[PDB]
Amino acid sequence: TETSGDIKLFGRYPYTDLEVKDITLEKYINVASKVILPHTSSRLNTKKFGRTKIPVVERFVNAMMRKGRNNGKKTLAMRIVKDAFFIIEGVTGQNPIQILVDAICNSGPREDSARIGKGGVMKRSSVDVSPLRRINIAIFLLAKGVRNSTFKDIKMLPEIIAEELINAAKNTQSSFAVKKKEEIERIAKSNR
Amino acid sequence: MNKQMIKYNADLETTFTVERKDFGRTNRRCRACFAYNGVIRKYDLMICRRCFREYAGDIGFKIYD
Amino acid sequence: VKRHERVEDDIFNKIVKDVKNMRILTRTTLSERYNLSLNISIKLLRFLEENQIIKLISSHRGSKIYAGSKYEPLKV
Amino acid sequence: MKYNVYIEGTFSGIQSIMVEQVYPITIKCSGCNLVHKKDVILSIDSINYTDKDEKVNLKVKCASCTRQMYILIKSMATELYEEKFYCAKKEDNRYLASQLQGRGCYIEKIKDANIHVLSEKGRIYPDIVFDEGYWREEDNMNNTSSIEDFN
Amino acid sequence: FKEFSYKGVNLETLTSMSISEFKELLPSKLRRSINRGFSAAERDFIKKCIKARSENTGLERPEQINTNTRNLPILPTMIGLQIGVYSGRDFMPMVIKEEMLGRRLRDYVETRKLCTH
Amino acid sequence: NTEIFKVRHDTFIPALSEYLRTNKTVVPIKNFDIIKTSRGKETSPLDINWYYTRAASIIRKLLISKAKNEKPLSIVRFSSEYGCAKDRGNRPNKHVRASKGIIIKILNDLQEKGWVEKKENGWTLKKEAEEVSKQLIEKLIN
Amino acid sequence: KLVFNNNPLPIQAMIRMFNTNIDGKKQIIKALTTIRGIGDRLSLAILRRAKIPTDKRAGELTEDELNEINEVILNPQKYDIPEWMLNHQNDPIDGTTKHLIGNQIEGTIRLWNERGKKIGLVRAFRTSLGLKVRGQRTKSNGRG
RNA sequence: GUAAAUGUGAUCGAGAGGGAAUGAGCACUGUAAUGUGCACAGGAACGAGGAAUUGCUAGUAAUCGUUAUCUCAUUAAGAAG
Ligand SMILES: [Zn+2]
Repeated sequence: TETSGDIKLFGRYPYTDLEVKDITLEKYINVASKVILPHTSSRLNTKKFGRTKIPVVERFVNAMMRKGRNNGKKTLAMRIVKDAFFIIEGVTGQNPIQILVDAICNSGPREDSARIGKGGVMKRSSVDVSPLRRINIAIFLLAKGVRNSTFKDIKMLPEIIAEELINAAKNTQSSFAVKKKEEIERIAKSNR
Repeated sequence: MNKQMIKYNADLETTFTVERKDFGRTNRRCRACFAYNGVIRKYDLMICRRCFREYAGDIGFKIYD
Repeated sequence: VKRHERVEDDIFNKIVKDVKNMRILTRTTLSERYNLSLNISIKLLRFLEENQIIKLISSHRGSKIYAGSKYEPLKV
Repeated sequence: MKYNVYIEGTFSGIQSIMVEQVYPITIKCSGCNLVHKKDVILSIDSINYTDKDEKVNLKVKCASCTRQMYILIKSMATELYEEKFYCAKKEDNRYLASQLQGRGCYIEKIKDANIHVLSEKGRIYPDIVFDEGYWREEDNMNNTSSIEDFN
Repeated sequence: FKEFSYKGVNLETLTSMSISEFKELLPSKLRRSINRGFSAAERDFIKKCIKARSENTGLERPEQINTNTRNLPILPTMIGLQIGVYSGRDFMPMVIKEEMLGRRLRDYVETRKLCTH
Repeated sequence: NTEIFKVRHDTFIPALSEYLRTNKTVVPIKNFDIIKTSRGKETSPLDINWYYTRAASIIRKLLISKAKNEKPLSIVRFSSEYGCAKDRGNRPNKHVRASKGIIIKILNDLQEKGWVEKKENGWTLKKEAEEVSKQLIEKLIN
Repeated sequence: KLVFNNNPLPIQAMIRMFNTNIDGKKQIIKALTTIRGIGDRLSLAILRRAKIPTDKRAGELTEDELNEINEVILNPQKYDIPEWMLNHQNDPIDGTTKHLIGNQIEGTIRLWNERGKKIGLVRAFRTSLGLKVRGQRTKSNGRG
């Protein structure tokens, strides 16, 4: 219908010339795999690092099927994010994809708190997070910020997605996800 | 048995007959043990769940899966 | 205070001056900046998109999105 | 730790203040210094035991450090009105309702207490509600009962 | 003051109607019971009521009529009579007043004593 | 050819509805303005001309049935086609049929105009009802 | 200068129909659900016989429109609303069918229950004590 | 009584969510309504749950209907698929 060219996301977005821009993250973020629609059934979850090979916007829609009542409603999630990309592409002026990439980069906490004490009482200490866990937490926080913001507010959900992601990419205090990344890093330092 | 009952119309003078329908436990007693409870009625068996399990292998039922 | 069921003349006048230089605008903005109800943010927004003052950029199911005089899209 | 629960304010036309010994409380673990994620209802009628068979009104495990926390209510009531209501002990310009005894925790806040008033005319006002720290009632004989600056 | 009335009809007319006519007044579930015809027991009860209202004269009361016909709707032929309805234990006595029309005899007798702990 | 499939349903059902009303080929049931389409529905229709959208969609069911050479359509078939999920308080929702009375009236109206013929096991189209549809589509796609 | 020409009329805050108050800002459908005896379903029935657009707000209606609706409430059977749409069908005391509005409902239920109690109808005795009468079990649920 | 979630367009707008106790009716099953369906009302608590506590590693958990499966005249808010 719309095009007879090369594969673009939602048939709209360029799908090339994409940079991660944190060498600690490089291997764990799939922006290679050209797909027309953020849907795949590829059975990688039954593997040792197979959940790191799933494409980026896929991981991002999965995060929306939550709050219990929305389990399994993956079409609804795609409908929501499609609209958000229109809002963001407009607002930012750059491939929605680079906004999403930079949101992840900023929103993962680098140091964390954990119990270390084995042969006695369990005493809390700071510890250093792996690349993979760092990105897992980034998606979690971005999602949790969005969900709770929309609950009993008149604004449309696709609009709230655009509010948070811009701010997160720009590392502003305005993001719920960014603030909570500061909190975790401050407490980690308190227990250092 | 299909039993019959007389009934009178509103005049209390004319009479008509109606048939009692056979339903409920009263005629579905277990064919092995006369029990009224837990009778399997499927495939025109009329045998209780206790009696079924001892005879099932004689009838020809098996647990494949 | 509760929301309103009219767009009076002086609110109407200043909305025209405000809708230029705004980028993407939506049902909520008219109803959360000014005091209008959702049932009168629809009617005013639909009117401005007939007058060529704004332009519609999406209308998928009931989700409906508009643009003003300082919008500019991506380029290849 | 011991905490006295006072009822403070300016009292007019009041014979006695009676208090339900049921306190929604915020508790902090004295081991890891973490606040319990929810308020807990501390009631005098709740019967629990320490690991040494001592009666307590609350037994809670800290979710973070697994330490046991215990609270006992000691009613400071001088009498029971109608065998139901704990009459708070009058002390100068305030009323001592109870003493809370915490072990393994601190009590950070008491949120609310259900309060009943006995007027100088022998009228009971059950479950009084404060508006901005004020309560006032008038009887059919124009006697006023009031509490101002409630704390 | 006006005469007693049921669904538009005066007690004078109502006491003269056939059961077939009275059926056009009653609620739906009671109508269905009269359409499906009376039992042999119910017929004896009704014939005794018709006999009794006819036989009784002067100021002396007629004797009580007992029945286990619990589901029978009350009819204008047993007005003023004393009737005993079986409670599963005993014949509980009652007088059939005008205001009872449109209800079954089971509606005026309790098979289970009220509970007070 | 199977000419009906060349145009989109949400353009065809509204298109025929006007041709019906301007010739009054079907006449509303008594109290159409307050009756519901099923016991499963919550409120009566939002469009006063719902009766005509039913008439327009009934002829569509018949055109596609004719196109695929199915067996003739029955009053039961149509009732299950228009069915829905009824709300039952504190219980799961349950599938329920459309009401037959509307459908019966439409089919008897169409019979009198010679648009629908009754067979022994269902209802079927007639030449005039096919040609109206044909001549509409030939403008509508262009 | 251009003009909007699609604005509602100058609106009143609240109005009186039935010894009941109706919020003028509210759209006519959910607004007539303030009067006792006008549920959702019957509210739509009246408005389409009085012939008022459903989308106007209650404070925009003229005196004329309020008389049109007032007339249809006092006598629905005149404007072809059938009896199976109405509150009180085959009245035991009158034979007729009628539609009870406002405080008439409670008054009629009371005089009815009171009559049953005067003659010992078991159904009326239970409702007076707060008990149930539609066969529901009373052991597990419905306490206090 | 031959899916429902679901797909498109309208509509409604923050107790137009919710359907508990109850009225005069209109039908069905039945030997008998006390059981079930329907229409018009009526419109209770509940605004996400204390101490505790139960399963679940992939077409799994949770959601959505459906049973020419079992009970069954009429009755599923139960099991077994
Ligand atoms: Zn047996």
